[PDB]
Amino acid sequence: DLDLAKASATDQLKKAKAEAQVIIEQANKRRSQILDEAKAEAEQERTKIVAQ
Amino acid sequence: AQAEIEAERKRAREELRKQVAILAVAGAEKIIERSVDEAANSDIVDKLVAEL
Repeated sequence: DLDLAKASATDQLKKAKAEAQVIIEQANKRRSQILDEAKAEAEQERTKIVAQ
Repeated sequence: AQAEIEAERKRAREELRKQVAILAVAGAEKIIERSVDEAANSDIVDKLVAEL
């Protein structure tokens, strides 16, 4: 009974740790999209102003 | 974008300054050529020899 319980702990911890990494990957994907879209919107304002 | 616009405006004024000054002295040369006088020429000479 004791041996099975200790192995079940290590499964649960390791699985949560891995899920945290894909959670973080998706925030980086959002960040890299949001900042790239900021640059690509800002340039289309600057060019519009200076062409004016 | 606003820094870029003001800087080009400042350049345009200094350009316009370059334009007039050249054609102004090139005109003022012609005022000599059509308004020089031998008494005024002698006035230049007699002034500078008195302060050489």
